[PDB]
Amino acid sequence: CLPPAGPVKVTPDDPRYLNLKLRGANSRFNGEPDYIHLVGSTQQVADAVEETVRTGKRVAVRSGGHCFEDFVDNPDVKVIIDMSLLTEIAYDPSMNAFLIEPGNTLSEVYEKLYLGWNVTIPGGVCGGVGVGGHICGGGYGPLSRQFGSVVDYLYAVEVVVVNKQGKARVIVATRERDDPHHDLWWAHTGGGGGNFGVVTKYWMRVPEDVGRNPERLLPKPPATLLTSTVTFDWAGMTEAAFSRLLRNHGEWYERNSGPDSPYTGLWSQLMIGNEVPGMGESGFMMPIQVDATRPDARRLLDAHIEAVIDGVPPAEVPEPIEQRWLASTPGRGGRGPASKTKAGYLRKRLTDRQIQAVYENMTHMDGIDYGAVWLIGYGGKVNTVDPAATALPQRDAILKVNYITGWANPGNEAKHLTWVRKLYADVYAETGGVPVPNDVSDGAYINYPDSDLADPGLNTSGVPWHDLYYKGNHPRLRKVKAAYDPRNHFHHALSIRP
Amino acid sequence: CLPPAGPVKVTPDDPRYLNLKLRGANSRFNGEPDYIHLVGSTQQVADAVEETVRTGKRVAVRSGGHCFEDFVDNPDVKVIIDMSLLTEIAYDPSMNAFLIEPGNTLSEVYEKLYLGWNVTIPGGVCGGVGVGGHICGGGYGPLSRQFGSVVDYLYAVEVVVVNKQGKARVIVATRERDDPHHDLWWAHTGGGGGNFGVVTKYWMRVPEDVGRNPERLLPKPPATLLTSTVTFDWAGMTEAAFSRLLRNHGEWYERNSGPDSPYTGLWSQLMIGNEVPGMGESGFMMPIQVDATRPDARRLLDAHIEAVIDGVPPAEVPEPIEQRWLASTPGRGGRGPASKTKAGYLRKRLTDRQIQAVYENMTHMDGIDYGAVWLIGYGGKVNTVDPAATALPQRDAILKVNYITGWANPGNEAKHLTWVRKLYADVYAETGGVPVPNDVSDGAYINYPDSDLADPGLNTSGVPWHDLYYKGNHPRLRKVKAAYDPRNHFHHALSIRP
Ligand SMILES: *Cc1cc2c(nc3c(=O)[nH]c(=O)nc-3n2C[C@H](O)[C@H](O)[C@H](O)COP(=O)(O)OP(=O)(O)OC[C@H]2O[C@@H](n3cnc4c(N)ncnc43)[C@H](O)[C@@H]2O)c(*)c1C
Ligand SMILES: Cc1cc2nc3c(=O)[nH]c(=O)nc-3n(C[C@H](O)[C@H](O)[C@H](O)COP(=O)(O)OP(=O)(O)OC[C@H]3O[C@@H](n4cnc5c(N)ncnc54)[C@H](O)[C@@H]3O)c2cc1C
Repeated sequence: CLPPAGPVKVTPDDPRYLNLKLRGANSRFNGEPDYIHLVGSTQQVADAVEETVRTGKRVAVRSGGHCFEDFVDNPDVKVIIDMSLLTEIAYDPSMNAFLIEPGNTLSEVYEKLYLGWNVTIPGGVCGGVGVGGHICGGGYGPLSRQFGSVVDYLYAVEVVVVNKQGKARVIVATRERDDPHHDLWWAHTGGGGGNFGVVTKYWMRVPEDVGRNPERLLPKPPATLLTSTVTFDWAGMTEAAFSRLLRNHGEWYERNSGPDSPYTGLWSQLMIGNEVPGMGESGFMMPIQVDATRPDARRLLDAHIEAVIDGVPPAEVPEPIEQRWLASTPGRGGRGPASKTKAGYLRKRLTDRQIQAVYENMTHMDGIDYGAVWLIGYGGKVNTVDPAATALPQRDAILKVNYITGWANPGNEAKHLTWVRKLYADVYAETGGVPVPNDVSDGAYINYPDSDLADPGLNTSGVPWHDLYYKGNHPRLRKVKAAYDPRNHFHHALSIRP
Repeated sequence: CLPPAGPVKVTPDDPRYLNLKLRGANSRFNGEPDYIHLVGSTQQVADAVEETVRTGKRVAVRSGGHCFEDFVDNPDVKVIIDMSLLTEIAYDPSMNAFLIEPGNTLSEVYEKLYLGWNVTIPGGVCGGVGVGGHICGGGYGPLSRQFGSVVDYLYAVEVVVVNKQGKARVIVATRERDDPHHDLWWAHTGGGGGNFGVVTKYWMRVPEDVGRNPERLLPKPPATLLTSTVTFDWAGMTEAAFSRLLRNHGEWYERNSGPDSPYTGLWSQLMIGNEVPGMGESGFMMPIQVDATRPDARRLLDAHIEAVIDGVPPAEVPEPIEQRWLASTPGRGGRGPASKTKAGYLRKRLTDRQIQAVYENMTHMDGIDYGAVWLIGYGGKVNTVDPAATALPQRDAILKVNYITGWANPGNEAKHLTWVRKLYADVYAETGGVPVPNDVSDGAYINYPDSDLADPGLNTSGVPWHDLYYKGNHPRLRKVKAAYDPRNHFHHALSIRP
């Protein structure tokens, strides 16, 4: 048993500074903090937080740096509390749950959970994403249809909070109702990070009583995944062929995203993008994976493809290769390109005029390096939980839809922004440019933040940003915010305001 | 301090088996063990070793799986002890040194040592190389010319050994003179892994008394590095131009590998290979890095280049890019292609007839997917230590030469093996086809093991394999081998035998 790495205050002249300053995934955002505070223990965080209160310096937390907005990297932020050293992944006998510290990467968590106890959490696809912001934002992934969101497995949370006088306090907030700080736990079941305080620990556990046996405490990953990726050719893709595909795909998820459907083990995202000769994971492709544990795994995959590619000429279907769980270790580089992604939920399939709006903007994209629309699979075991039981209100969705643009040169930022905002405003034109909760839309997802939803120039409808993300859960979140962060010390562009 | 990850005994029907079986780097080697023993603590290691004594099963340890031989992955090995869970990197006040556990990936070690204390160890370039085999095998890297080998910083080691009755015993061996197990420490200063017992902990520390301050205990890495990669075109690479280059590069390292040399902060490996259509880090190239902390880094860089590329027409020199320490460590996958690499030391430059031999074999390479001769920069601060002081005798060399082949198809192995062995036998033709300690050669390096040297067919000289690797230090290693492994429980193709 050893002492943790002590607190290190990384000033601009210190050689580590530039590394910690630029470790954000999105290269759009550049903050110039006074110092970056590296922490190794909960107490070090408390000492860091108190100093930011005492000095009146704007503080932001960072674990993975995979924030889509400038919540960490902006001119106004003067202190970055960097959770890089807090990387513990172990079973806690005291809590009878798995302790996952914020500074861990999803790739590092899946790795340690798999080899150690043959378990996993239904988190993000990307290996490079950090735990801290991912979980309390309501993390989901390719196993979410089979197990739910990660927040459905969040038992407890250790948070550092500031009282009105300005002093730090460490609270362990649990799931149980007899806990005095039940509200604080609930705020972290998809309430988004950078609001209530600094999370120093996550405790992950299956809600049901499975005894002290640790291998039952978290979802068991499929031993093998039966994987296939369907390619589509733009050159032969007409409007009629495009409308058919999205209708086929949308309809399939309308009737196969049930909680007790045999397609809970199947996940696929339809990636509608332009082709970049060098950039991998682009173009017009549809990665599809199914749980291969069941003997009828191949039928489920085959019945999925043919329903989607029915009457769709330009489609390429290779032979489904059965690969093991974590056969190839992820971690898509470090510093990514400058990008802007806008998000929306789907209860039903995209309307025919929305599909038309997608095709129009995908056809008209001159001077765009990368521009895509992804239709990520959702629902299933997610839609068993009450909209109010967790901080995530969207317990009705079948698809998550993202609108992405990327660019190599910062000079063309405005050029790309216009296109992705034109795409977004054309699709949700009938509901004031934004996915207002409807029979089709259900709102937005806080792990995909969009500061345009708070801007009056980009959100023409009267519906505010916080109603789009939180819906009926919003009034409760302000109640938590005012209780645990009355000084409003933790804030950003899309922070909860009392 | 939560209890360590429990001992999981991975049987063949277990979903984890194939992942843990195939996590070796070189895909030429396969093995079918009865079980793979994952361990979380030193006690779990000792218990696993005793079980293999009781069952009589042949055992092999694994950290990063980056063995260039069949030491871990061979049909005879029935138990793998996997150290993946033992990944601790913290400051140890008891030893006043840095505790680094074997299961750690090198990339992770530099990352945590840099962030936590602004320190580093002068070890390997490759990211996914495990600490376990690396340090006890006399690990080296770019900073070795300025700091020496990693073994020059090895203060202590925790080893699990077996007495002749078959019982496990945990021993902590230190650098100190009075230590009753000084020999066991010396055994791990370049003696190679898989010999004396299972290494469960390393302790890294500067020899000088620097006090209790952790920031002083290890070398502080350069803040920034000045980098350049000189490309060479095979199209204009005649025999005269080739001989000129290797003579220039050879003679430069003859004059500039002194411990007092200003070029101790400069490192360059000459990669003489064929350009593989779709695979980076191959072809005819020469990456050069220099410590940008020095006031004349650019004057030293260009001086090194102009001397090497002197009278070499197809040399292509780019503009030098300055990048910070650990600016980006991407990680080039996990499972690499099947390769066979043969190594050797160089005290002086390759003779004209040896350069002739290289050019001859680099011209004629039909069916060869990849084939290269690497001349890795060495010496400098390494050469300060006495040959007998550590287990590494070669404290005189200026370069480390590697002879590498690579194939994509398992069928084409025999063809590739013939060519690389032809290359090796052609270069060392005067001294029995091996680098017998000479005016030029100085044996081989143990972290690049070569079982061909123990083979009487491929090694046709009156010099055995161990005299090449260990030289004068071999007799003493046999003594330590007999003292701490009398049963010879830990053995492979190139293990120390009494
Ligand atoms: C694949 C690879 C290797 C490299 C590369 N570049 C290097 C460099 O730039 N400098 C170097 O000094 N070395 C470089 N190497 C070679 C590696 O350093 C060696 O091949 C190491 O031996 C690798 O160690 P490891 O990752 O642990 O490989 P394993 O197969 O796990 O172990 C090898 C050997 O070690 C024995 N052993 C004894 N005790 C232990 C413990 N406690 N833990 C692990 N292993 C132990 C094993 O029995 C086995 O025989 C660049 C690249 C791409
Ligand atoms: C390439 C990429 C791929 C992605 N893939 C997926 C995916 O597959 N599935 C999915 O659901 N999401 C995905 N996301 C979105 C991701 O889940 C969110 O952006 C998440 O908030 C990232 O958190 P982080 O800690 O890694 O990054 P950060 O920027 O460190 O965290 C974001 C926010 O968390 C706040 N925060 C508050 N407390 C803490 C704390 N204790 N530790 C850390 N941060 C804290 C920070 O202040 C910041 O505002 C992806 C994002 C990227 C960039």
